[PDB]
Amino acid sequence: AGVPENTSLENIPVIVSKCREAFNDDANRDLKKRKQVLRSLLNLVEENTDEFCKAIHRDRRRHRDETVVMEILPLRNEVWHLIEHMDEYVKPVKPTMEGAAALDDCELQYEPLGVVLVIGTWNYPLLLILQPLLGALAAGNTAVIKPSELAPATAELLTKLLPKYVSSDVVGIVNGGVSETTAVLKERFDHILYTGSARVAEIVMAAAAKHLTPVTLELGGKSPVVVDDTCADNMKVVAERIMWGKIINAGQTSIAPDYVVVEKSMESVLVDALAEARKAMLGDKFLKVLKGELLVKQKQQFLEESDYPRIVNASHFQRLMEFMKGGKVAVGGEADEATLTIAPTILTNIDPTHPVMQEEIFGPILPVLTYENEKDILKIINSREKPLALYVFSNNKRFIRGVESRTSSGAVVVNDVVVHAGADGLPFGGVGRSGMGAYHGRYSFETFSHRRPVMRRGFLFSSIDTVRFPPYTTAKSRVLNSLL
Amino acid sequence: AGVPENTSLENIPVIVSKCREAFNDDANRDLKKRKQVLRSLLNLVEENTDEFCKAIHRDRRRHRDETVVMEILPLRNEVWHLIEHMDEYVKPVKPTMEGAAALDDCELQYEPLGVVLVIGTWNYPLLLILQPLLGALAAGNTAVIKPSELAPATAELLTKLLPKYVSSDVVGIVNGGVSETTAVLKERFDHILYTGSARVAEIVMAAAAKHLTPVTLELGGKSPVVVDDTCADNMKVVAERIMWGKIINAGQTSIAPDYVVVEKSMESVLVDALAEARKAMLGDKFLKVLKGELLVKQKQQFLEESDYPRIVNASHFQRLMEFMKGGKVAVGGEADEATLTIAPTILTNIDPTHPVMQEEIFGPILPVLTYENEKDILKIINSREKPLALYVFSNNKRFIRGVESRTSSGAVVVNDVVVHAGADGLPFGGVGRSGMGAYHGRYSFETFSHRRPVMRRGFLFSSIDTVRFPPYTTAKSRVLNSLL
Ligand SMILES: NC(=O)c1ccc[n+]([C@@H]2O[C@H](COP(=O)([O-])OP(=O)(O)OC[C@H]3O[C@@H](n4cnc5c(N)ncnc54)[C@H](O)[C@@H]3O)[C@@H](O)[C@H]2O)c1
Ligand SMILES: NC(=O)c1ccc[n+]([C@@H]2O[C@H](COP(=O)([O-])OP(=O)(O)OC[C@H]3O[C@@H](n4cnc5c(N)ncnc54)[C@H](O)[C@@H]3O)[C@@H](O)[C@H]2O)c1
Ligand SMILES: O=Cc1ccc(Oc2ccc3c(c2)COB3O)cc1
Ligand SMILES: O=Cc1ccc(Oc2ccc3c(c2)COB3O)cc1
Repeated sequence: AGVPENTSLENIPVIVSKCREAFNDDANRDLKKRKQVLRSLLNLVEENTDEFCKAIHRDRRRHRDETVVMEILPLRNEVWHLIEHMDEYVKPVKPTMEGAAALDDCELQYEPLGVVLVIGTWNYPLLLILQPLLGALAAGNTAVIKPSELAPATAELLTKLLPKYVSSDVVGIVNGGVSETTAVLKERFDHILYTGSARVAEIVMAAAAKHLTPVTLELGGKSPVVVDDTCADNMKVVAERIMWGKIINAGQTSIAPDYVVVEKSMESVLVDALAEARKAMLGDKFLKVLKGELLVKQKQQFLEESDYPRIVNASHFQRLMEFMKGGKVAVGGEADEATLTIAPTILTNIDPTHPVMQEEIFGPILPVLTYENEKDILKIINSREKPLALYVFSNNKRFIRGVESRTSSGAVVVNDVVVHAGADGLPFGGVGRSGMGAYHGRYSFETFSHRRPVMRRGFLFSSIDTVRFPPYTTAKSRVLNSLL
Repeated sequence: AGVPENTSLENIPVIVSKCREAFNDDANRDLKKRKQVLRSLLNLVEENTDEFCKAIHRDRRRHRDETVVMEILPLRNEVWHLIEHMDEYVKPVKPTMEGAAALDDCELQYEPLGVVLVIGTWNYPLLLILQPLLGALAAGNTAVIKPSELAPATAELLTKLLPKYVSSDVVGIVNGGVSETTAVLKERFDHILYTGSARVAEIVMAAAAKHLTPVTLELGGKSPVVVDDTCADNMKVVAERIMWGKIINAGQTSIAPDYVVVEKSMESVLVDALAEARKAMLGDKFLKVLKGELLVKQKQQFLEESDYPRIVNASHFQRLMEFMKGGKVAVGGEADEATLTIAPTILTNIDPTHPVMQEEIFGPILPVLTYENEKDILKIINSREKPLALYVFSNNKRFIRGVESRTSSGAVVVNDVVVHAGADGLPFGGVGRSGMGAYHGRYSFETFSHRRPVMRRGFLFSSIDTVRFPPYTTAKSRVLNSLL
């Protein structure tokens, strides 16, 4: 118990070769079949919500309610959306035609691609393996899924339960870390969706080139939060939204607030408002125990039993504790090694060249930098990689529009964080080293489909026949010259 | 004269670094600037149409009227379309929202990506270097272009003329073959558009992974033509369209008729109709000379002065002459080595395992296979790579729809060939080993742009705040349970 079986290398081609045949044999082509399968994955989630929450707790130490909001309900809404709008999404589109081809009958049809690979990640292990899967299967593909090994209990359970609802020839499973994942990537797929680090994204895309496979890459970077000096009266909402977005999963969220850029005059009030938000959300007893101002008979036991989630492993814990040395610990600072607990920490007087402000934090550390004018914002943000998310807290329509226009990022949100990702009708995806492609809803269906142009002509005379057919007469030249 | 100067490896980073700065300095951001630049490229083409036709003749031995129809006028129409619809295309789109986020203000903005690399190919050297370029610049990118070295005169002239209209810091030039092109691909770009072979596409995409650069890959394969037994009365139109599509560029066109699949009873009538179409288009004197039934004082001279185009080099000539040994020469067969002339040839009694029916022909050889029923069509077509183009000649609504549904290809055309590629309002691109991504018009602008979601919220209470913020109370659990 605890982990899934590492898939044998001999079986990895067998698993992909079976899904190939399935796709080829029309296993998931017809709309009746796609809806059954999308319904069976709704049952998987709805009937075992309890067990999944318990599994995701053992891996992440997330609370059931945190998990319900962040994973369970977004996956229910995705299944609902895709069944409701499938008949809309399959149907051909009449493009607007211009010039000669406007006399013809033209059409954009959507057709499946074939076998899709989903490679997943540990921080939201169900959501980030199944939400891609729903989209692939909604578009008439068959699929192979590779769960993160850094959430073994969630990989174990899903491996246990998924084949009771959906057959392995329709949705295949491969478990393991680097070796098992390198073997699968040697196999031919028609689209790969990958979530993870840019470093590993380069190796996937290198694998994808072997077979010319289109990739959708869901990556990270340092999502900035810009706070201006028009939010004074709302500072408690600004603080609670930014602190919520960081507290969730102990910061280990790709769209979380990575650092803040605050207008020089609003620094003190934001920081203090973040500290009160923090205290409200983590609760008094918890922070006293972590700090050591209150003793408990079984300290390790108590932290493992808390509402606050853990860091994934010892290496990322230590990395995050060394980032504290890149500034002044204004708020927080508290950690415990044996339960991989690091409470949210706000750092001031940042050396902007320190690793904490060069690499993605992906943890509870939140640096706070200031800006006197808009151009100091732009040299901070645009000197770095294009981030997955950009956040602006402001009531000024000029200041918001000016920051949008002058920066590039996966998404912008004005006056909140994170929630755009759950929003029905927006694509979710990066740009530059935050990624390429997008998915969710219509955009997963569009991503996992080939848009196929179809032109219908008759056998009768039309404009084009005056100039196309050789021989190239002098009369044909004088007609074409007259156009130029 | 003849060729451009091979770009020095020391200058290749300098050239890309200059376009980077340009993009970064807003060289092509504002709409006034993009339209000037698109107008200056209209002037480039319009004012030097003559010289380009002469250059493209020396490389391809294509007639000025062939070139005007296939390259000059499609590039004029593209410039036209992009200036006319730019103000449409820049504008944000209001996606349809559902659930919670429908209370907010949501938006899809389009923003430039940065520096775009266009790698070109020899067979339509101007069209397939500039049409990508127009789309990149219409989307607010700056650009680097790499002309095929297998059309040196067209590369020379464009290198001569392009910087007189548009500055090198806005549109950079790199000339050379394998070495120069490997050096450029070591540099960072924000999108690559490549036209060429799937073999070399894999090496480009491998380069693109180094920097996580999104690729649009414009490739080939064997575009089938399916002829049924409902076209008897129209056989002269069917034959002249298929023979036109092959005659152009001596077959060296990625969307040309590669082979035919004819219903068993219509074989003789199609083949003979293709032979009469061939004779009509290439003219009697030409074919007699080529065959040797009519002599001329300077044979080599006469063929170099003809309207029929040449094979790119000796290697592809010999390859195409060995394909004649994969069947019976029903129509044609005639060749001359010193002018790299191979007249269109129809082969019957094909060994379907012979290289002529395994690899892309890209030449004047046209195999003809038969089918008794629809499933014989499907095992021919679907046993091979997904092709760029699929063509169906038919008047039966059931037979057409059945072939569309059961095959995958870059585009379908019913009752013609090639022209879909010039059609305003369809995307042009492949699928599988015919390619990924699409361009032309709106679709080039969409390809060379990041679609950026933007969510705007207010600071007041809303649906989401009932469940998101910790601490995780029992009252918060009972609210979330009631939803499940
Ligand atoms: N935008 C999103 O949807 C999203 C969501 C979650 C996380 N992320 C990003 O993920 C990033 C990194 O998380 P991580 O570093 O724990 O990811 P990771 O290292 O766990 O990688 C993810 C997947 O890649 C596989 N992998 C690891 N090394 C490999 C190799 N050498 N070859 C092949 N496969 C390999 C793993 O098995 C795993 O399934 C974060 O920085 C975050 O920003 C993005
Ligand atoms: N769909 C389309 O738009 C389209 C249009 C024209 C041609 N094509 C296809 O492209 C192919 C054209 O033939 P081709 O094979 O002569 O193209 P090609 O081999 O000349 O490749 C195109 C470009 O790649 C470069 N190149 C060649 N080898 C390289 C290497 N090792 N590293 C880096 N760069 C390299 C060349 O300099 C050239 O500019 C055909 O198969 C045809 O079907 C497709
Ligand atoms: O790390 C990346 C990531 C991406 C998407 C996530 O899914 C959410 C779905 C719905 C909602 C939220 C989040 C927050 O509020 B929602 O309504 C969570 C994490
Ligand atoms: O081999 C690949 C390829 C790709 C695109 C081509 O450009 C065309 C543009 C416009 C038109 C056509 C063709 C035919 O009629 B048109 O008006 C030609 C060849």
